[PDB]
Amino acid sequence: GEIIYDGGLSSKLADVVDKTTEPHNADGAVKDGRIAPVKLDLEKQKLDKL
Amino acid sequence: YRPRRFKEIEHTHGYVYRELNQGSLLPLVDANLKESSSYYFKKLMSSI
Amino acid sequence: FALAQINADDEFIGAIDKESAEYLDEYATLARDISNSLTLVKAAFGPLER
Repeated sequence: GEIIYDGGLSSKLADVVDKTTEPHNADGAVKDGRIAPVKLDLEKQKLDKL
Repeated sequence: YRPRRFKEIEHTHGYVYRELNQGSLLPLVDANLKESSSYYFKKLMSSI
Repeated sequence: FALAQINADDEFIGAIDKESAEYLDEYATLARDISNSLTLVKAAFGPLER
């Protein structure tokens, strides 16, 4: 007989990244208007500029 | 704030070496700082 | 009479001064080094005589 349903494109709820990501704000449907997170080189095992 | 998670193997069989001694700055500053203050100030103004 | 205008807008990210934050953090490393060095000398060289 004629084929009515033979599957199709399947929508996925989630996109799970497999790579470690740097901290970030919202950039999709929600756009964070605040300043992006500040990166600080805080903990140093050896003195650099002191 | 919370720390970012590591790999799966590092969270099951993971070990780290750490030391908890914070230390103190008292030995360096427990002195007559009258003579050395002028030299320290010059470095201080040069930082910015 | 000849006062110079001082601006630090580029130094501040929002309300955070990165350079001052990292410079102050280096005193923690020095504090750890001072304690470690004093303890090692006391262990290696005991009571001192002249």
